[PDB]
Amino acid sequence: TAGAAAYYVGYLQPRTFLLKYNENGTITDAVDCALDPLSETKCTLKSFT
Amino acid sequence: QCVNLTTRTQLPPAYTNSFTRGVYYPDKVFRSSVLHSTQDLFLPFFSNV
Amino acid sequence: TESNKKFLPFQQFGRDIADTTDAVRDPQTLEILDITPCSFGGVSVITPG
Ligand SMILES: *[C@@H]1O[C@H](CO)[C@@H](O)[C@H](O)[C@H]1NC(C)=O
Repeated sequence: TAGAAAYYVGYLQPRTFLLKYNENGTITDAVDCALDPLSETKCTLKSFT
Repeated sequence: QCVNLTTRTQLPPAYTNSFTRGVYYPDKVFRSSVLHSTQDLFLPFFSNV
Repeated sequence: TESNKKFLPFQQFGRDIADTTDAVRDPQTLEILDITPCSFGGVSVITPG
């Protein structure tokens, strides 16, 4: 017997993201280009606003 | 010495919305570069995990 | 020159916008070195006829 436990699983896909590096070299924010029209617009301009 | 005790009755798995998870680092340092497009295998945001 | 950049344990180099290398870490000593270009500029000759 092994008591109780749980875990989550997801499967990866080939995507192109846009990453924001903090002043301390940390990936604080990311944008996925194929999620929705707004995100793809953000990717095309190469800006988060 | 393994012993056979496993049970395999069906169970309806649960789902959830994986959001902003599954982004990892590059090899080198990018400093304060607000953007850097990168194409790779990731976990799309707001997916059924 | 000596520099204060928070390099991760697996991070070695630091890249500029134009792909040029800027910051490195000496293999012998883990101190972070910042590379800068040697001074240069234009020369303009003011001449009467
Ligand atoms: C980098 O780390 C220092 C450590 O004190 C912190 O004060 C600073 O705010 C960090 N930089 C950013 C942009 O958060």
